[PDB]
Amino acid sequence: HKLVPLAPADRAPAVGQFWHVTDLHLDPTYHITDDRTKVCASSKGANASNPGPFGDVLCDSPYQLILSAFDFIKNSGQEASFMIWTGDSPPHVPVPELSTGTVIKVITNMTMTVQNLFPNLQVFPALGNHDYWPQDQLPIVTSKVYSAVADLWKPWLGEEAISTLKKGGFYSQKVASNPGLRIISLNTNLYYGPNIMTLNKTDPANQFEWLENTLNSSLWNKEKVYIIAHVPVGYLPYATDTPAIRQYYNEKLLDIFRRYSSVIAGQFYGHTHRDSLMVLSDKNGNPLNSVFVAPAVTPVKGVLQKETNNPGVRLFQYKPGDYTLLDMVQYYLNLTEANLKGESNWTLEYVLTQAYSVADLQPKSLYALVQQFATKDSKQFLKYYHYYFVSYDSSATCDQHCKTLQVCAIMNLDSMSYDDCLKQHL
Ligand SMILES: *[C@@H]1O[C@H](CO)[C@@H](O[C@@H]2O[C@H](CO)[C@@H](O[C@@H]3O[C@H](CO[C@H]4O[C@H](CO)[C@@H](O)[C@H](O)[C@@H]4O)[C@@H](O)[C@H](O[C@H]4O[C@H](CO)[C@@H](O)[C@H](O)[C@@H]4O)[C@@H]3O)[C@H](O)[C@H]2NC(C)=O)[C@H](O)[C@H]1NC(C)=O
Ligand SMILES: *[C@@H]1O[C@H](CO[C@@H]2O[C@@H](C)[C@@H](O)[C@@H](O)[C@@H]2O)[C@@H](O[C@@H]2O[C@H](CO)[C@@H](O)[C@H](O)[C@H]2NC(C)=O)[C@H](O)[C@H]1NC(C)=O
Ligand SMILES: *[C@@H]1O[C@H](CO[C@@H]2O[C@@H](C)[C@@H](O)[C@@H](O)[C@@H]2O)[C@@H](O[C@@H]2O[C@H](CO)[C@@H](O)[C@H](O)[C@H]2NC(C)=O)[C@H](O)[C@H]1NC(C)=O
Ligand SMILES: *[C@@H]1O[C@H](CO)[C@@H](O[C@@H]2O[C@H](CO)[C@@H](O)[C@H](O)[C@H]2NC(C)=O)[C@H](O)[C@H]1NC(C)=O
Ligand SMILES: Nc1ncnc2c1ncn2[C@@H]1O[C@H](COP(=O)(O)CP(=O)(O)O)[C@@H](O)[C@H]1O
Ligand SMILES: [Zn+2]
Ligand SMILES: [Zn+2]
Repeated sequence: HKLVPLAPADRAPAVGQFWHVTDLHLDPTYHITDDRTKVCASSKGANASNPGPFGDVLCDSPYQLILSAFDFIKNSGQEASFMIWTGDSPPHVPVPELSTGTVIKVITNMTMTVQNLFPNLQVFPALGNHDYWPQDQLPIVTSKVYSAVADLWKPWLGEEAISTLKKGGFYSQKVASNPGLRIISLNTNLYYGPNIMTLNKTDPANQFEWLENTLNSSLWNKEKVYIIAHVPVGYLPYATDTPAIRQYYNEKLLDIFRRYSSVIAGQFYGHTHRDSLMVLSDKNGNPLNSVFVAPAVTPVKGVLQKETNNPGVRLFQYKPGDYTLLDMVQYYLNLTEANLKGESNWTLEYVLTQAYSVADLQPKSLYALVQQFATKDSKQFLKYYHYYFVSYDSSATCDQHCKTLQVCAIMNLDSMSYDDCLKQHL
């Protein structure tokens, strides 16, 4: 007779789950036509290779492809308490074929697609480098795009997040359904090489100072943080000695992350359109923080590229009220199969713990996995390289130089450790 909360059962608490989708790159021009140079503006005059209703490898995403991905999520049977969405909604077309109003129109379409299909789902977006006109020129003060997305994303974000988003394209937000968890959505496009607006700025839009203060508050309030952004930290795995953002910013951002590794329970990025792992470590090789780069929904590649990705979306599992990452489930669309019969079959690609025989996604568990990759003829690395392209090409091979570049980028996010890895393994 005293109104005490009702105790749950002795059952095991169910894991928490969240979706990650990225790099949708809608091409509204997509349409099948005899002259394959007119199928999609994003092929920039090249002949689409073998186009179908769900797209083509030389094209960005038809609306039907993006719809099939979100329909899959909706009907998947997976419970999820939120979704992260790390940017890049307009297609790859020349700057004069876009405008601020066109960019805002595509972002609106994608946002409203999500809000219409998932009316009760909190979504945490980040801006990508194509989410601005002209592309990559994301500014260090308020702008029409920043104001537009602050209005579009208001259903998901509190007043403070809306205020920082409008001013600089970044925010942090407590997760309604997960007390003790905070999402930090960075604008890492401010650090991206092509951005003229941030040349020679030590702290563009004051995001480093803001990030430092946010993480410090999280540390003292005993919160855990998931970092999300479009462009990742670290090195490109397919090129030699090339940081994904400007070296000065990569070093500075990584030092913040190392200092707050006890608070940061995950980092999630897009932009590369590939499935990649990174493990942030200290100078002595001790693992500190796990990093997950998710592949894109668009399958687009340039004519000069041999390989591309299949469309992908992914799901993370985490410990409730604790937020340690337990697993990752990668789903994909076999685009050639879907196009041939005209019906999509989004399906499981792999479960990380099962594919690699690891216990969970903690930095030490993944560090031990990537150490296996480094062994000669590692079957684990061969599997990883197949998944890097989301199973696009089972016959794709990675020679000695290719593999050194991959493994060095997985394990060494800062310049000193990366260059030392090259010294040892080139
Ligand atoms: C996504 O869905 C696609 C479409 O179904 C799958 O791609 C098909 O995969 C099958 C099997 O891997 C392919 O069938 C085999 O093709 C081999 C030829 O390899 C390539 O080279 C020729 C060049 O002429 C291309 O035309 C061809 O499309 C391939 O890209 C043949 O060697 C095989 O024949 C022999 O082996 C098999 C046993 O393995 C026997 O069944 C045969 O009778 C014969 O003895 C076989 O024909 C098929 O070609 C692929 N189609 C396309 C369009 O690429 C993907 O595998 C799937 N993705 C995933 C991850 O599952
Ligand atoms: C885009 O493709 C057209 C058509 O390509 C042809 O059709 C393919 C299915 C295949 O049979 C190719 O070998 C063909 O080229 C290209 O125009 C045709 O190209 C060849 C050589 O010029 C010739 O057979 C046709 O007369 C050409 N013109 C037409 C109208 O068919 C065109 O060059 C391609 N464009 C680009 C940028 O690659
Ligand atoms: C990180 O925060 C600590 C803790 O300070 C408190 O943390 C939050 C609740 C926030 O709301 C702050 O206002 C609080 O004061 C800071 O530690 C303080 O450091 C100064 C020296 O600069 C010292 O005089 C205070 O006594 C310290 N307070 C405590 C409680 O130890 C620290 O400065 C913050 N770090 C950064 C980089 O800003
Ligand atoms: C997002 O864009 C898609 C594609 O442009 C819209 O679906 C199309 O809507 C127009 C009508 O305005 C038709 O011309 C197309 O045939 C529709 N389908 C496709 C596959 O193109 C969709 O309505 C837009 N959604 C929102 C919320 O704006
Ligand atoms: N996987 C890759 N292999 C080779 N070149 C790439 C690869 N990814 C990107 N590039 C190159 O890096 C630059 C950025 O490419 P984008 O397609 O815009 C990535 P996004 O669409 O996420 O912004 C391009 O010049 C592109 O040619
Ligand atoms: Zn992209
Ligand atoms: Zn990008």
